[PDB]
Amino acid sequence: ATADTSPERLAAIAKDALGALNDVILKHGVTYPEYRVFKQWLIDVGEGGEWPLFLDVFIEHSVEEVLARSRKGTMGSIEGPYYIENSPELPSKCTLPMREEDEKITPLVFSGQVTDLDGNGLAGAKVELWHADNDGYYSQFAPHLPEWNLRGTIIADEEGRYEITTIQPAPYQIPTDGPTGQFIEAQNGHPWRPAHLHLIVSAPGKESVTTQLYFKGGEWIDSDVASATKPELILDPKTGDDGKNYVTYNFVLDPA
Amino acid sequence: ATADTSPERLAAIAKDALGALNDVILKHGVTYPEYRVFKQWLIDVGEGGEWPLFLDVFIEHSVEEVLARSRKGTMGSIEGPYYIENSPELPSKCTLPMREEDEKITPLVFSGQVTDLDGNGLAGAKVELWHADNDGYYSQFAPHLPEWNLRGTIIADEEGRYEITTIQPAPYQIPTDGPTGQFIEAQNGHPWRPAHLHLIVSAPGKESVTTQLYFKGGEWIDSDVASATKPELILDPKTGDDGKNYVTYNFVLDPA
Ligand SMILES: Cc1cccc(O)c1O
Ligand SMILES: Cc1cccc(O)c1O
Ligand SMILES: [Fe+3]
Ligand SMILES: [Fe+3]
Repeated sequence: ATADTSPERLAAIAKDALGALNDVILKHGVTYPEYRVFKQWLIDVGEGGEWPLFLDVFIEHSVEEVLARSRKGTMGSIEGPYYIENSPELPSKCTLPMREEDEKITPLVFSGQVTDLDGNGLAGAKVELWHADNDGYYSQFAPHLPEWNLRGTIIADEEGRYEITTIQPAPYQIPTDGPTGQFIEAQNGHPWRPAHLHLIVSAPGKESVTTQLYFKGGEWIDSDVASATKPELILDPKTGDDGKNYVTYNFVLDPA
Repeated sequence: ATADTSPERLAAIAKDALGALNDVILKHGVTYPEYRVFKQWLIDVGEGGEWPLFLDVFIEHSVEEVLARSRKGTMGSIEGPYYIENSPELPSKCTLPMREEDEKITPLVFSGQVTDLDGNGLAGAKVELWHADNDGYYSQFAPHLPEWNLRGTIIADEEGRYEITTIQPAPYQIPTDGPTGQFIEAQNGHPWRPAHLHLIVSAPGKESVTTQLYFKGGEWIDSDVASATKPELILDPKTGDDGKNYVTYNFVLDPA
């Protein structure tokens, strides 16, 4: 993991970042025992392997809001800590891999097209999709799930179209028996994310987009702990006589 | 380590602390690769056991500046990460324990009196003193030093007086082959603290004071990496015909 930040730019950032915290401490009269609690918790965050968790929930949304300033395509959202590269490729119309359990849940049928800024369809286009199962678990972040449960790389057809069938995701609770959940518990917050799909959408010559989609009227949609929900990314699926939820969303990519 | 911070107070703090960082990220256009570097470094800080180091150098000075608002006695300073409780008690006039190496260094003779706000001397008074040796090492933070090298608990006499002989401390470099020094290296900073003594001064019925003392004209005194030097805490020892450095400083305690 590298950047090419200059010492001068790190110096300006660190100074107002340290200035920032130091000013909060001064504003609220943080005490020595509060300080000691804060020191222990930071240690616990690392010992709990929760730096990705904590930072993706509480910080990454500002880093996406930066990127969002230079992009004219589909709204992005945070990646979160559960992306895995190289999920198995599937054809343009496919079902995501799932367990027999998973089949008991309302299907979600997700259609659309990857296009450029003018609205031309894109051949070569990929949709990387991943989301939690109805129990709030992600494959590879839970020993009982097949390694690619509800994960996959959809190859859009020559026109950049896809029809991907999955399960309707459910509200997901972040892990809470660790320093991150203890942090939310101690301030009477809640550890919930709205139900959501995660997606990385790509095409030759295009800048990839990392995004999420949520579901209209879904719970926690206006109080996501990760502060990652945007109005533009809320789908409103219609249910068909077959009892499957159906939705169309297209992705629009900026030039790389 | 506990506090009795209310959820509401944690909520107000965390909100402007997160607001703070999130605003820095927005101000400087922090990028995804910068974000990834920052995530790794945080992990490395924990894996390097450097949370006490990092926070005592870059944050604790604001927490002392809070405490400083309610105290009328001697100026405090940060504790730093190297305090050890229960250092062996010594009499009111004593030498701090040291190695044969240590004896090659100019002695420092440190005199004074612990008093209250009105200037009455204090019986029962203790000075806990600790500092680095001429090599920049602290006992118990370096496998080659005796466990109480340059550490001790001086019992002030019935009038609250002490005459403590030690070595003249030297500028201390913080550890730099870790994530904290890498953080300072990457911004073209320097990892130096001015030469200094650490002290906890106590008396029955008094609120203890944690402080540090520095040496007039000493290097890094105006650019301490820990931002912990105060003008009030700079001593100006005089050297005697015996070639020992001599200095008088008294401590004034607030009521507990
Ligand atoms: C942003 C985010 C944070 C934690 C867990 C998740 O599933 C997620 O999407
Ligand atoms: C404040 C501080 C931080 C790091 C090392 C020290 O010796 C010290 O006094
Ligand atoms: Fe998620
Ligand atoms: Fe020190």
